[PDB]
Amino acid sequence: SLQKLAVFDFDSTLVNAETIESLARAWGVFDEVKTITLKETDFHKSLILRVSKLKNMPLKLAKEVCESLPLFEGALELVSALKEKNYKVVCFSGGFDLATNHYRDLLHLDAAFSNTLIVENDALNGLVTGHMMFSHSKGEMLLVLQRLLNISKTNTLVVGDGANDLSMFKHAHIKIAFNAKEVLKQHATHCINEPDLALIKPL
Amino acid sequence: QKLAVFDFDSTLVNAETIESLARAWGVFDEVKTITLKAMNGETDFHKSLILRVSKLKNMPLKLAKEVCESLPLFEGALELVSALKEKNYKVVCFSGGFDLATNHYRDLLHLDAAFSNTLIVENDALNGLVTGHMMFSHSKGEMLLVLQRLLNISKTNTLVVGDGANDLSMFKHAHIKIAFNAKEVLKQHATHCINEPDLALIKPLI
Ligand SMILES: [Cl-]
Ligand SMILES: [Cl-]
Ligand SMILES: [Cl-]
Ligand SMILES: [Mg+2]
Ligand SMILES: [Mg+2]
Repeated sequence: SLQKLAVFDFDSTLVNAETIESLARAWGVFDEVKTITLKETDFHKSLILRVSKLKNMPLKLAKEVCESLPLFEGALELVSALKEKNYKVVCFSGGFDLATNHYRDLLHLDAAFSNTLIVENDALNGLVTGHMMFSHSKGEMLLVLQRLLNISKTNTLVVGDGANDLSMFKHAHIKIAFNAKEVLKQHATHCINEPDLALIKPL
Repeated sequence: QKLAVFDFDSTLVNAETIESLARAWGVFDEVKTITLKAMNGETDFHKSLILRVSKLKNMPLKLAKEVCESLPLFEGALELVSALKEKNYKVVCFSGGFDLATNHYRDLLHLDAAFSNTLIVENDALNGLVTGHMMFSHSKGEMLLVLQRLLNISKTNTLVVGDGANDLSMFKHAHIKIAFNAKEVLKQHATHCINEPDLALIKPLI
């Protein structure tokens, strides 16, 4: 019945929060992490530097913070509506799977691809590696999935909010800029300026 | 709808990605020492990988790609892929190695996918750093799980082929576990062993 692919960004798309930040202030280093943005932004260095600010953070805490992010309204509703229309629903995140694994199960996403916060003796050791370590990581994984599930660009829908989602926007027919930054809105097929994911259903 | 997953180093290609590069760059003994120890409980897979890659610093990317695209396939390679696809098998490759190589073979054998690690590049030369998907010895297993859930394919319909201990992770979630000219440790949890450097020998099992 026609197989389709839907990919969601995580931070500020599914959850009305930025994982690395909620993590930062939970450990009391938000004011430092907030300023770590190296640059035409270097996503890789910025990310690994912020993560290091988390050295020694106990895992139970990090896991608690990551599994408690607030979702945007319509989240579940949107995802169920997509699945009932033969959509494979996936989530891409420059964030971490402590977060993405939880929401993948909660929203019944078919898959989630993010990075891992390396743990040593029950605490974060400040290191990170994974699927989304570079700024063009989403576009790449999208091509991977399309070739894997054998779904075309024409049958792909993408939803994100930041500059980082551009690499994903390139290989999609439907591009939704959800409460997005100027750069992303300007390449979108549709813009949603209201904090409710259900608004996307009419699509 | 079935799933067939292949290990890369010493399973699809009769070579070990990391050392071919090490020697091609002249840091073979250093890497060799480290490859050992790792196989002999001294250091975990993760630190090994990171340490062995640092020995590749400054290596031209073009030369690195060239070496990675020159690895000798195992005889019967294309045969099996072709055979598997007829039996409605989604052919995928897992590697604790690098996509610079697995991406080439992925495209050559037209595999549906290939999941590896990445060699960071700075000013057209290897950085000495690596990051990615398969950086831990339990990585392959965890990825197989993600795959099974994504495609909605059961373990019963999963066929795995590997040669090393690192492959025990994806063995634990497979019905058909194949040890291709493997180490005894993998042979132990195996379901079929192939002690012949010929990959078409798996066809009778598919
Ligand atoms: Cl992101
Ligand atoms: Cl980057
Ligand atoms: Cl490996
Ligand atoms: Mg975002
Ligand atoms: Mg091997």
